[PDB]
Amino acid sequence: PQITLWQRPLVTIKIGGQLKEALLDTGADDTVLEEMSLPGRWKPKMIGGIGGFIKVRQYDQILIEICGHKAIGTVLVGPTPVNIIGRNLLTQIGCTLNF
Amino acid sequence: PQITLWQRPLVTIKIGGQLKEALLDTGADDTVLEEMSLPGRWKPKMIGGIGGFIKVRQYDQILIEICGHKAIGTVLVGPTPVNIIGRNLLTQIGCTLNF
Ligand SMILES: COc1ccc(S(=O)(=O)N(CC(C)C)C[C@@H](O)[C@H](Cc2ccc(F)cc2)NC(=O)O[C@H]2CCO[C@H]3OCC[C@H]32)cc1
Repeated sequence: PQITLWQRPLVTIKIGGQLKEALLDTGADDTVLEEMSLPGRWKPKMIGGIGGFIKVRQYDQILIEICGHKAIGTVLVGPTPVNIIGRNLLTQIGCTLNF
Repeated sequence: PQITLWQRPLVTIKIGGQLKEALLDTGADDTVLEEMSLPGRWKPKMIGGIGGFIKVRQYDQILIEICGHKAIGTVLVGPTPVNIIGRNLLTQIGCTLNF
């Protein structure tokens, strides 16, 4: 699909058997999801944004279906205010910016 | 231009007579620039991101040339770690997401 930006670019994702809404975020290097139950091992990490830093759990090789496109990669889980699909996954679904 | 997302989508902007680099950020509602000297009057504001909130100065009706495209609108100035072009200006230069 082609998505204009008059509204937030939200998509429906399926991850860990659950359905969520997430922002397609070209400004985010990594993918960061609100607290949720994800299976398996993880490593603690700290990531920085506009207001400071948050502690997240880093999960590798996680499968996500983003608007019907499958991708596998790192997903950070923690106290983000919004679910964010970052560039590590946007590249896998072939997402580009155009103007 | 079409921009893929294997690297940060940075562009050159001209604002208030100065040249800067800024991130095209579909995840950002508003445009937020690192501390810089802008001429006009302003209004204090607070904005929230992944790690909390920052205090910014709001400047309205600011002209920005973004990769050679002109736009006029609200620019926030304050302690953001990176210059962000948000959707309020991305729409004016016709920027879209495609996958
Ligand atoms: C290494 O991996 C990372 C992955 C993500 C982030 S990051 O902090 O999330 N960030 C990076 C920016 C600062 C370069 C992505 C950005 O898109 C963010 C995404 C987001 C959206 C909504 C939120 F509530 C919180 C975060 N935008 C945002 O801070 O927005 C503020 C200001 C603009 O205007 C408004 O827009 C919405 C809120 C206001 C860092 C590292």
